[PDB]
Amino acid sequence: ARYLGPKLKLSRREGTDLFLKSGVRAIDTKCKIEQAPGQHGARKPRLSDYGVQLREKQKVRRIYGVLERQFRNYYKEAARLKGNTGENLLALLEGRLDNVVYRMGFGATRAEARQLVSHKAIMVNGRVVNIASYQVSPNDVVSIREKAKKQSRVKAALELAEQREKPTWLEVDAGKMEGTFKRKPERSDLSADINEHLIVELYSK
Amino acid sequence: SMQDPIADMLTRIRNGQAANKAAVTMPSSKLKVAIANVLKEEGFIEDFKVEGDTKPELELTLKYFQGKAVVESIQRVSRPGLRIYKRKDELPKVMAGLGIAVVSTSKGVMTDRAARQAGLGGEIICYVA
Amino acid sequence: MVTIRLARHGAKKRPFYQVVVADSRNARNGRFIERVGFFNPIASEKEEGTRLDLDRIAHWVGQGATISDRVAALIKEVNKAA
Amino acid sequence: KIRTLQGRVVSDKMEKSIVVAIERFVKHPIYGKFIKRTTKLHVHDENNECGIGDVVEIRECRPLSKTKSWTLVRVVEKAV
Amino acid sequence: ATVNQLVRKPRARKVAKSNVPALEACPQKRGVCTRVYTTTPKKPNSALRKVCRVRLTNGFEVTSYIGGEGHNLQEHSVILIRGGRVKDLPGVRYHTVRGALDCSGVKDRKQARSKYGVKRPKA
Amino acid sequence: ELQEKLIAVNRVSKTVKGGRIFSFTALTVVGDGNGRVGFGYGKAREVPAAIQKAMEKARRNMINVALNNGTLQHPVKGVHTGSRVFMQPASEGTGIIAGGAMRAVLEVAGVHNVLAKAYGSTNPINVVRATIDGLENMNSPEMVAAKRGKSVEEIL
RNA sequence: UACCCGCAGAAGAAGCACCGGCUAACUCCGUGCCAGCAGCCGCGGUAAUACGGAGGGUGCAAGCGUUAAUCGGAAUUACUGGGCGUAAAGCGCACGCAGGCGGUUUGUUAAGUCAGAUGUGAAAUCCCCGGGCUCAACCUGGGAACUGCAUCUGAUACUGG
RNA sequence: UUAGCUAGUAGGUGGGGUAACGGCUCACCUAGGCGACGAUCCCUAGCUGGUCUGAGAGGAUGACCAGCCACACUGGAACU
Ligand SMILES: [Mg+2]
Ligand SMILES: [Mg+2]
Ligand SMILES: [Mg+2]
Ligand SMILES: [Mg+2]
Ligand SMILES: [Mg+2]
Ligand SMILES: [Mg+2]
Ligand SMILES: [Mg+2]
Ligand SMILES: [Mg+2]
Ligand SMILES: [Mg+2]
Ligand SMILES: [Mg+2]
Ligand SMILES: [Mg+2]
Ligand SMILES: [Mg+2]
Ligand SMILES: [Mg+2]
Ligand SMILES: [Mg+2]
Ligand SMILES: [Mg+2]
Ligand SMILES: [Mg+2]
Ligand SMILES: [Mg+2]
Ligand SMILES: [Mg+2]
Ligand SMILES: [Mg+2]
Ligand SMILES: [Mg+2]
Ligand SMILES: [Mg+2]
Ligand SMILES: [Mg+2]
Ligand SMILES: [Mg+2]
Ligand SMILES: [Mg+2]
Ligand SMILES: [Mg+2]
Ligand SMILES: [Mg+2]
Ligand SMILES: [Mg+2]
Ligand SMILES: [Mg+2]
Ligand SMILES: [Mg+2]
Repeated sequence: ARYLGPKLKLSRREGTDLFLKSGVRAIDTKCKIEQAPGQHGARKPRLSDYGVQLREKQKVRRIYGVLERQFRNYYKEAARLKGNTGENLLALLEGRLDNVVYRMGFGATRAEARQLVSHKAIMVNGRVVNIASYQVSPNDVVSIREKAKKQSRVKAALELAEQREKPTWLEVDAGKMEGTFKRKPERSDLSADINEHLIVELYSK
Repeated sequence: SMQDPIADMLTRIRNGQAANKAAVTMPSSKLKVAIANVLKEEGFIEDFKVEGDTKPELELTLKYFQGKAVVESIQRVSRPGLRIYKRKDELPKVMAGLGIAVVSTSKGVMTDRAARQAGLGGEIICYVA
Repeated sequence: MVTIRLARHGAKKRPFYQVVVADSRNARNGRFIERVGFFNPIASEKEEGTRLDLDRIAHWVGQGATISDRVAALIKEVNKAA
Repeated sequence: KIRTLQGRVVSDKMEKSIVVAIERFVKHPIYGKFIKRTTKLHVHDENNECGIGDVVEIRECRPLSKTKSWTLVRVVEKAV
Repeated sequence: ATVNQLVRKPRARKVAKSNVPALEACPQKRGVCTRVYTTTPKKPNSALRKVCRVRLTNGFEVTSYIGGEGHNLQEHSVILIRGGRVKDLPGVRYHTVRGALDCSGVKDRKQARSKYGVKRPKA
Repeated sequence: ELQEKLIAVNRVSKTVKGGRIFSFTALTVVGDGNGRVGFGYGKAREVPAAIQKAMEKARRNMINVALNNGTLQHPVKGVHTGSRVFMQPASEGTGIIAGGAMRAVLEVAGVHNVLAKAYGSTNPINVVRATIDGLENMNSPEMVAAKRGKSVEEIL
């Protein structure tokens, strides 16, 4: 129920970086980021209208690491909730626990942020939470717990979080290895290359 | 036969607008004055006038803006072959509220917007858009 | 006769009881006359796990409806908390 | 104050009993047209006082017969 | 189309018959092979389609195509048809399930391997 | 600044004494992300030459569409020769819900929230004419106020 | 039993379909109208991106395909929402009963219609706002809804009497 | 491409009968009753709250849960 194959192969198909590695080494060195994977990778075929709607949805899934049946259910919830459907779709992805661990920089990658969640190393409001897709309500604290506070990869990940842009809707305390999900992010707070309208048109056949 | 006088009124408006006629005349009625009352008030025709004693003739002075016609579309909704009555919650919004639906209510013939503010529905005479 | 009793409506291993008024010949989860509240035995802290419309319960008992053994415990526990 | 209905009298040949056409006026559930629907009821009358083509006003009572559970109260428009 | 005409005579729909009537709204039906043979197809094609006439269990006598290369099919053999017609054969409306109750899987087939009842080739 | 989309390319023919002569047709539509929309239909012996004739005619004969914020203003209908076309103003961020050739013409039209349905023949030449004809007679709350001689607020 | 704590070590845990167009994803080698494919269009006659294997890729994922079945797309029975000169489609023409429909004015009626209230429309379900299981599925509180029907009180423009 | 159906049938009177109204039963009297707004006949079928689909209107459907109904080897009958 997880993707376990090569990770830059996903970034090579999408054509851009998906932040699937920690960013220590530059991504253009580890792979040909401008060439799609495979034997026929040099050719850029005339991608169809269904292709650009699929590649946009396959971009956003491969960023967060969500399979299709669960990502379909986020669309059902985002269309059910009031307001902009596409913005609610990103607001549900930003509410995942393994994203909050990544955005606070407690894990270097989102997969490593997922494993810290999955191996019972995260406490949310004092209680340990084991599910990666746990929704994090606003005004909630979320911390590295006591036993995994002495891990090497945790404080090494806080180092890599300083190279990345600091998100506005959080408030992290790198000494205590905790944070506070202050509010849900605005659409303007996230990346601007994601055409969320292409995903909404895809699940509305 | 003249099965429906009200659809004759709307068709003489519609053919009157398309033929660039200045005025359109027709036999008058108690209901046709109340419809021309709404169309003058809501701004679609310039003026109406009823003349004569034995057989009164209702004359409509049409309205033209920037050369082309003001009344873009006019349709009969409730007709003698198939009546349409709506409650006050299910009153229509013609052209998303830009057009009007002339509705016959218990407090006389009025537009659909005034029918909601009066808090009671009735029979939809026509869509004017 | 008409009675007032519990009705098992929960998940597996986590019960939840609707206290209903029913003719006693009906099934447990089946036909009932009036739903007069609920009871939660796996009720957490800081939530109500017992709420009984005692005006309706005293109305049916005045009509002669009987009370179950567990309901008469819960009518007592409401009248000790309140 | 009491529930009552009206309709034409279709036939009166059997004694102490008339059959009355109550013609309700319902909307079609699909097409929206208003369609006249006719309901025939066997109505008990004492004294055989009604005729064919007569309008009558009836009320519901306990079942007098197999097909008859209705009794008139009064008559309007008796004549031709 | 007049609203009075639809009151008197409503819009009647089209009861669509099923082009696999012998299955009788079941997904598969067990049959017994009556005659195994070959058939030449329609005019744009040219082959020898391996297709068998089958007495089914419910009593019908339908013919059924045998997919894949090679078959151990005989007369008096108990197979399982599933429905789905071959276009280029006149009158063949059913496919045998390869790998069901007498029929063997296709020898040495490694792609679309589950459509022919062939196990995963272990290294 | 005028974004350009080709909808469909098509190979047509013309039989002469020597045999069949093939040619190519291209249906392109342009737009500025606002009410200026315009389509073109070019034809030549070669596919890159045909799109260029289509893009050339599409840049002139533009038409102006009184949009709302990011959507239409009232549910309008448009017909041309096989294609009665329904389109509808929609809520914020529901996307362009439109079919085939109609998707390309509304995307360069600068709308972002439509609920569309193409009835009748879905031939791409006539359905792109039916939306342009559908969008052109869509009128604003300002246009109906000056026409009827009232304020915008008396119309609501 | 849930739950919690300790141990040990990446160990004990990935497959299925598909890649001619629709339809996301291509090359090579066998094969030679054969063997075979196939939902439709159609592929195969010696250079097959369509058959079989391989490499590669794509979609899914403890599932994946296939078949059966229902609605959808189908506005392709069209009430919403179609047509009938020539594409399927105006009876050969007419009179006419039932039926549908009906000019204009006033009065009256309140049947239709409209409004309000009451009674009812079991609970569950669906929806909304919450609550509870580490989350979700699930469970649950309150509400809306149940577009209906009945009775009563009105309203009188329209339709009927 | 089922158009006629019905003699306890339709109604009345009286008797009987049931917890109770009633052709429910019986005698007698009357000649009715139903039907083109589909009687009768034939084929199919448990019904509903609902479920599935659908933007909607609709279509399809009645497994689980719940309400009502029917049946208990088959055909009958009554007792308590
Ligand atoms: Mg799963
Ligand atoms: Mg939404
Ligand atoms: Mg306790
Ligand atoms: Mg395959
Ligand atoms: Mg295949
Ligand atoms: Mg067509
Ligand atoms: Mg492709
Ligand atoms: Mg050859
Ligand atoms: Mg070859
Ligand atoms: Mg293919
Ligand atoms: Mg269909
Ligand atoms: Mg349909
Ligand atoms: Mg047609
Ligand atoms: Mg001909
Ligand atoms: Mg013809
Ligand atoms: Mg003729
Ligand atoms: Mg005739
Ligand atoms: Mg009149
Ligand atoms: Mg009147
Ligand atoms: Mg009334
Ligand atoms: Mg009312
Ligand atoms: Mg919760
Ligand atoms: Mg309910
Ligand atoms: Mg009148
Ligand atoms: Mg008697
Ligand atoms: Mg049966
Ligand atoms: Mg539809
Ligand atoms: Mg048995
Ligand atoms: Mg028995």
